Amino acid sequence: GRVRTKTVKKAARVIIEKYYTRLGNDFHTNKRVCEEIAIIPSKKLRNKIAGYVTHLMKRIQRGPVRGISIKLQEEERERRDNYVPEVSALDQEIIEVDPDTKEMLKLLDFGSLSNLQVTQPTVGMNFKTPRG
Amino acid sequence: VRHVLLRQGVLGIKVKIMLPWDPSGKIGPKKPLPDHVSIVEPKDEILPTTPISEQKG
Amino acid sequence: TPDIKLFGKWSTDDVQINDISLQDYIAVKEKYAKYLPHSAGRYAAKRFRKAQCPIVERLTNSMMMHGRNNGKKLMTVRIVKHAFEIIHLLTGENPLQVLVNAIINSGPREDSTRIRRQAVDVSPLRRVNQAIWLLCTGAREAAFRNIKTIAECLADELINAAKGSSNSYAIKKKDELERVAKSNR
Amino acid sequence: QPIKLARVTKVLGRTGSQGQCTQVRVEFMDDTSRSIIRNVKGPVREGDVLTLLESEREARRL
RNA sequence: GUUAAUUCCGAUAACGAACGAGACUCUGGCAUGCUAACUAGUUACGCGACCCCGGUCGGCGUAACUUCUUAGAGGGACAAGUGGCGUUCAGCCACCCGAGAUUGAGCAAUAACAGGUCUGUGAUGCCCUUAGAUGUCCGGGGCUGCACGCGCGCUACACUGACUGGCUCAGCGUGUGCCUACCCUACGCCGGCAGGCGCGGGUAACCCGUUGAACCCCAUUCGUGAUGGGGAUCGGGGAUUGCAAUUAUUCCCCAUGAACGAGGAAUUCCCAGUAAGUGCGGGUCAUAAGCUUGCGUUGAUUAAGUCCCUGCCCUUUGUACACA
Repeated sequence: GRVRTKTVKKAARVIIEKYYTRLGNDFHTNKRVCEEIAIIPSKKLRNKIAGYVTHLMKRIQRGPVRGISIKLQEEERERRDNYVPEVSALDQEIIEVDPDTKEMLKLLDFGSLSNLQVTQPTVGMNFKTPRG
Repeated sequence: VRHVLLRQGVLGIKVKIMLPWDPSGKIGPKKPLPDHVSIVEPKDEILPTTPISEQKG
Repeated sequence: TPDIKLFGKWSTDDVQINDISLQDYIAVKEKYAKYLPHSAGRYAAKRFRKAQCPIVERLTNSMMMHGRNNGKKLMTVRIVKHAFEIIHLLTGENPLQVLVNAIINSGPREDSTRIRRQAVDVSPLRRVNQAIWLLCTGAREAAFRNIKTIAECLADELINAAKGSSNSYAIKKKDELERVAKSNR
Repeated sequence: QPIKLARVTKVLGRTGSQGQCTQVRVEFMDDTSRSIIRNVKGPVREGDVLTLLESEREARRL
């Protein structure tokens, strides 16, 4: 039974959140880094925190981690959100129009349009899942 | 753990007081708590984007 | 002898393990044979680490029982050595081969258990354990209150178990357990 | 009835009331297309040979 | 889902938290690196003794050192790395490297027990006695009594053993007292023995003590006989401690020589330096361990699972119980 507790885990998350650039991959390097940056009164707790820091860095190298706020991953998230794609799928030359939608558009102001394509209605009214 | 002698009987008094921690050691102990993990704040530094020098003498 | 290991005066080789079910659980060939079966320990720390212990050391460790004899490993090494001498001076073959044949011909292939009892087959390591325990119990029963010594009784039990003449107490208890398991199935 | 040999390929679980018998999938080494499920006493690791006296009786899977 | 754990992952009318667990302290191996050593040793010599250049000497002294000895700062292990299982998170198994990849003890939450202690207190409330005392002292007896049953232990029921010689290995420890009148003992004589007499050492890594402890190792005697197993009971004698041994205080010598042939229903403890065999220290001690607590030697079988029995902890259900 080798399971870390919350006093190890939350403190290690704060250490990685505040000092992500100083920490690395090697255990015997970031162990001494966590010793120098954090006041840990015992070697056993220091080794637990350093091991959980190494395991979270392995999780970072494998992919994204939920309970963390890294500035570089936040910048990458902001870049992927602010990425602008090519021309839209809303701007099409052929837009499939159902006949009742064509009727209500005729009853509205814009009845006859330029780049619409009216389609045939789905014959056969079978749309419900059978019971049981 | 103290006693008090009343007229009817004798009552016991248990007073347990947890002392806070200080770095000096006057009001409390010198060694900190094992559960408390002290993490300092990183200094607000600005990353340089232009190679400059600080030559003197 | 830096090439081959001489168990006392006995070679490591010329050991014909007939049963293919016991070739991993009898550790006597080329890796776990030594000069004497005496050792320090550590063989019973893990679950399947007991199978890597050599069978002569297992007989050595299982011989010391019943209070007054628990903790005389040098003394039961003396017993096993003189018993191997008596086995060679009666049979004329390798006493290690006689002991392996005794394990094969004395280990019961089935047993009864409770899930009214039902008969199930046993593990091969469990069969080696049961065979060693039955032959040690037969040797101690033959040596209890008798002029015939413990080495002579253990030699007679191993030779009768390798022969299969239904004279050994281990062979008799194996036949009894086989009859009970054939009954309650 | 003859006496067969079977190699353990998978252990399933602990059976019995006291938990003394393992539920063991054994492949017959003579005919590898036929395999059965039995109860075996003692410690069983996957990949060893057992000596079956008969293949008629077979316990129910729980 | 996972863990020894309300330990975490993750959903979530919850969020922020607190005690416990975890964390903590000590004990144990890993260090040929540091600090140190005439209250400990090692290596080289100067000798001396013995055997035929070499070997031994805890026989002596010294030029370095801590490897053996000791205790301080430390460091070292954290699921660290690989391969699988698993929401790829929490975690689990195996393995290379490695002294350890689960050592043990202490502390140990809220609330309760009509649990034990008034016979620990000049801690104490209420009741009783208080001079022919339930205060205190002296002398003796008893707390040991014996048709019986129960509980914890010790010795054996034997040849894997008994007896006799030879050999060979420890650490917890303790040691001269306010009153206190009582310490541990080296060595030489008297005696078979318990012991007695003299000078010594030690307030303790100096002296007991290199702590020459048992099982175990080797060689004769025994021969399946309640026998050289076992030592219950009992007689005669000799010494130690104490004012006083009778109801044998304890120790030693000779002799008498019982049950016990592996123990029924039932029941206790345990899985690694563990059980068990075995002996040595402290407390009780003037005389004393068949007890207890520590320590050392030899040292396994079987298992890495389960609710079957006995109980415990979460969820749901039922209650006509709530001294449940």
